[PDB]
Amino acid sequence: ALPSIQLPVDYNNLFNEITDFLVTFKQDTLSGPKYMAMLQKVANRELNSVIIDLDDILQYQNEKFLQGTQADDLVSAIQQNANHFTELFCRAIDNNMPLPTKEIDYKDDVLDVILNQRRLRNEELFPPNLTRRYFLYFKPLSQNAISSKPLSVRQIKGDFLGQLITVRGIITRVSDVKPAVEVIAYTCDQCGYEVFQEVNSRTFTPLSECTSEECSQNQTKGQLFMSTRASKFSAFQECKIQELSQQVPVGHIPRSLNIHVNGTLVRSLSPGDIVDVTGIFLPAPYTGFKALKAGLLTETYLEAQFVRQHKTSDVEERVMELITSGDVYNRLAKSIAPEIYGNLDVKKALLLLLVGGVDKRVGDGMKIRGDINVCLMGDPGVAKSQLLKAICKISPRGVYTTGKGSSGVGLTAAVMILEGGALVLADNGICCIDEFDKMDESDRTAIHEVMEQQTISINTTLNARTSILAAANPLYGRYNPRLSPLDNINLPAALLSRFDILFLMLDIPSRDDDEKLAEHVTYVHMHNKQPDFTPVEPSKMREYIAYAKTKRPVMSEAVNDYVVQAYIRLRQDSKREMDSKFSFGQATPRTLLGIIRLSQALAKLRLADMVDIDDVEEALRLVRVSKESLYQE
Amino acid sequence: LRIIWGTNVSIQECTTNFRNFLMSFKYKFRKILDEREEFINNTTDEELYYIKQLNEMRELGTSNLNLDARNLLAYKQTEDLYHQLLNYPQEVISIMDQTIKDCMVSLIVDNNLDYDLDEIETKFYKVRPYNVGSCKGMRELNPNDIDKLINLKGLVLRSTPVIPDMKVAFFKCNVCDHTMAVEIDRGVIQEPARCERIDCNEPNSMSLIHNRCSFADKQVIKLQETPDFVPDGQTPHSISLCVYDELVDSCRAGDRIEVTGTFRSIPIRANSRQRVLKSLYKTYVDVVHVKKVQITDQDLAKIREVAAREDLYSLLARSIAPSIYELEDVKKGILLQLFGGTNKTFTKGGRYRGDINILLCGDPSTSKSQILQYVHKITPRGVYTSGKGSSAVGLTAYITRLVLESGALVLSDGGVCCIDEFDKMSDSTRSVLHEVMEQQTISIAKAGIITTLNARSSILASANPIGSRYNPNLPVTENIDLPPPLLSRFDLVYLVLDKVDEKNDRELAKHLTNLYLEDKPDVLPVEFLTMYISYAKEHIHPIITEAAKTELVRAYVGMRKMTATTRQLESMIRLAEAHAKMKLKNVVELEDVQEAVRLIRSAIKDYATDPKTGKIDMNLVQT
DNA sequence: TTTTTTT
Repeated sequence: ALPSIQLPVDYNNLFNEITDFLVTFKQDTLSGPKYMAMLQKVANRELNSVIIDLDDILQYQNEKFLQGTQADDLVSAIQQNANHFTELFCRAIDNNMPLPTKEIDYKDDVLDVILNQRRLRNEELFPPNLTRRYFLYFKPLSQNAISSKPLSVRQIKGDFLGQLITVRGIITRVSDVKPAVEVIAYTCDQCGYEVFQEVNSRTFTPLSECTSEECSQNQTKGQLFMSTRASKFSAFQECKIQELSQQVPVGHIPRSLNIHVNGTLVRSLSPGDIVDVTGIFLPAPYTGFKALKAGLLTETYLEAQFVRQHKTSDVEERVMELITSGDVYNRLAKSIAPEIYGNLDVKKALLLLLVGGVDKRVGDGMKIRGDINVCLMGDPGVAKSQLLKAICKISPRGVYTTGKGSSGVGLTAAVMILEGGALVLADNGICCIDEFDKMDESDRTAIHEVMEQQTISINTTLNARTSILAAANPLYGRYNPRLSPLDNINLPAALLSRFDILFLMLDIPSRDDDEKLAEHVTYVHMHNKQPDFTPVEPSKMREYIAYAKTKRPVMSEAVNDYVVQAYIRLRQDSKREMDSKFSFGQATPRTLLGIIRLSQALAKLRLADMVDIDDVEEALRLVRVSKESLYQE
Repeated sequence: LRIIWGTNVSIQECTTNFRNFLMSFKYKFRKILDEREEFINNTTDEELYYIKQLNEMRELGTSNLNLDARNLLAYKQTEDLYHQLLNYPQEVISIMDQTIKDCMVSLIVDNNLDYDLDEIETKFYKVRPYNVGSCKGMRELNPNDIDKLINLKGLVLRSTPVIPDMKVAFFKCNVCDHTMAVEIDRGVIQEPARCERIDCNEPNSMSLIHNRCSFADKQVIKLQETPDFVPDGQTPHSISLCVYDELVDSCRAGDRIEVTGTFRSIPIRANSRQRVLKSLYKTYVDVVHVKKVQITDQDLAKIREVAAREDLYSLLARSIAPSIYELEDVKKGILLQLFGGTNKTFTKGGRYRGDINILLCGDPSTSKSQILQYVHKITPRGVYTSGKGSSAVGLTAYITRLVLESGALVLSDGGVCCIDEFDKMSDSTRSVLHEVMEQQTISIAKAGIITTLNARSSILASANPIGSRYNPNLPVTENIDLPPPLLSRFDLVYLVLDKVDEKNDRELAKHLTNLYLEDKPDVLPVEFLTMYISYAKEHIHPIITEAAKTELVRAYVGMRKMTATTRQLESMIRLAEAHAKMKLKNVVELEDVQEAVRLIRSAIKDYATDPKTGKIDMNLVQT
């Protein structure tokens, strides 16, 4: 029934090699042993988990090859049976565990106090897993291959079971954290002795009968009582990773795959971001009754080892490099959509929105949003959609949306228990709306509920803090000078006031402009790079945006007085400019607020500790250019 | 000695530390731990706080004794015992209960006041520690925190019905008619293998009888995580709080409650019949103490002095939103609504309702919803809603299967209701609100479940003008865009419009710039004004008098000359009773009715409103 | 149960 098959691997010698590697391996190339230092941290309880790097094992095997000693191929044997090798790794960690350099606070650890007492009363008494307070993990092998190469859900195969492997795909959902009894401790009063049971299955049958030798000697039939303070418990969480849309074949739906995340690895993931997680693919045993029907067919799962989501001194150095390159605001603006030619003012406004303004909350309770919102109004074929998609790609958490593609309620929060909508997915990001003119005013009301106050009201509520961007075509598909600017915008004055700035661009034939645009476009076609200033990398651009946001500049007396004078001037200019052809909308105290946020964003981009009158004038100039683009005609 | 298991600390030592806290621990120790020696009083400090508390429990006749972890920390040995409690809250709580009972017996003997030691023994003293730790949400709670004392604040999503608890099993032998009672420990009954009576000589003859079995009161209350504790991106996780005996039903659902307790984790059976239990353990918090989140004599004296001041009406208006500018009339109407009119019930004509509902319309940047959030903060019970987020069914009642659930307006009942984007609010929701406001109560009929829920809520509404900015040419009622039935239902209608002048712009810009100029920037304190409204309702019950009746009849006839709804006259009477509460006048007066009519005239800018069609000139608004 | 949407 059990035909033994000798295989070209010996677990004893492999574990001896693992224990040797734990003590010998050190980050000398990066520079006691590094693994020994991690073990000492775990002994101090400063480290609650262990992660064994497959690249470290490969480097140790290469060192053994240089020494001439034959490598046990530990890195490859991990790919062979990582689940089996993990127990040997834990045993080697127990063997090579240093004494705690720092006190473990054993008195606070009721389990430790009771463990000393139980050993004294007893004088593998308790499970080694119960003795261990750390969780093993495996770092994916460095590229130089199943673990190193990420896989899709459909790409994964049943042969990959028992093997460490990395996967790529959208996280469909994450199960709520639940306790997991790694070891259940049973206690019986009749014996006075504790009996431990180690649970390694999805479900367990309680002992329900005292196994204590004291109860056996007394002949009493004791009723075991589980103790939460004595039984080991570990957080258990599940994740559903679904295949990336590119990985999905045409005409096929991506498949979500359940993943088991336990211990310190629990709660690490968020559904919004794509994750590249290396984990030992393993079968999921069926229950008894369901397995009787399933037969040889078996369920499967993945136990994550190393989790990585796509999206300091180095960041500070990069920001300093951008500052040394200089003119950072205009440089980032030109870096936005380098393939697109022109629209530098729109790019600068987009960069200001990306940096955002300072969010202010008064002591009395008033809260003024610091997030900036922008709108783009342009004739067809002016790269409105292209610029919006480029901005969405620039935003790590931003979401691109279309007015016809998604309902306003669905974008704010799509009803199926509530689930986050496109705006919630745009939390700490920028929600982009393509063809915003086509979007219905009914959904625009839902957008207006959130633009003025970040929170969403439905009951269920979410903070929904984000920056709003909109791209709209002018009424009848193109701008009409006979139509007023407000008529061509075709938007509510509430929307205009909630928006910090709206940009109007017109398509006017021009020989030199056509020649320059054709030159840039032909250069882009013949060579993917734009002809010409070098755009900053998107990672450094996002880092600079975060560094600007960290500044949080405050207004000064001179800047505030100048902004008040500008507010009076704008109100008077609206009172005199009731002519619809020249009227862009009445002056707004809230708009001066939006102006305050834009000045704060400019001072953030300049990294000024306080807002500057130059920043306020630059924001006013952005609005002035928004009007002057139409004035030029 | 007797020691709690795994603690290496004597249970007798814990009881002795609790006894040293109960007696031979001065209130001066707690006052010194609080410091603030100028605030502390030497005589009460010299008196023993816990001795006085045990004597107060004896005077009350109740075994339960409220406990302060701060006072436990104040006494030194009791602080050591409180740390031992933080390690083992349930065991130390039982020890402190026994210590409170023993100290009560000793205190009865010492005071020589009449009492029964047998009555103290029959009583089971309760220790209810509080301030053991900072309040935390259920999502913040952890399995390591399980079986450790903690203080938690949470808003009750709902309170479950009282659950019977098997305090003691009772065994009655069917074979031999034997009667027995078996105490229930750890929630498990004990059954002898053989008959309790040797003469019966029947194995397993004893049979449990549920009615004979003793039952202790028990209850659970669902508790949402506190709004600050909840993540900004997701709704709070909720954990029900176990409660029993006096702690059961301590706080009603829908009101914030702070319950100190020890977190508990219990195995969950894989099947109810099967002995197997899932490795995951369901988590719940058993509350050692239950607490919320009435005017003190000094607060009532302060409220009386304020009400004596003639400036106090405008002072409370400004105090509602001290930082806000230029909406003092709307705030005064809101303060009158918070005071509320008096309610009268009669066999004929139904019951006139004193609660006042206020509708406010303001052009964008009116700070109307800033003032509305200020009113929500000022209200003892606050309900805030957005018109886009408001739903009629959610406002009236919901059904879960099939039992009716409280509506948003019903939850607002017992407090002021705040509505933002009221112009954006659906006209169908306003139609649902019309009947509820006219009746001051909600009646719901539906398939399967038909029931009425109380909706006696003062209602404040912040509304956009129908035009994006308020138009003087537009009628004020049309700009508010409220349906006429709902406008009649509302006791007050408020109209606010921005007025532009160079000096006024200088003033407004100076206010905003001053708040900005501070790095962090007559008004009663908001809590003191909430207490003043509560004291006004408690000690002032205004009723229509002869002078107020002359004013009311004159106002009704004059408004009919100007058409007057009979509900508006009742609303004016409610606002007059509200004004008497604002003035702390026991009965409505002609000045109160005159102020109520003046408040309504000022609220809607009726004095500003042009005589024809109800439109208001913009210059007339803001005088 | 509650959207969603096709009949």
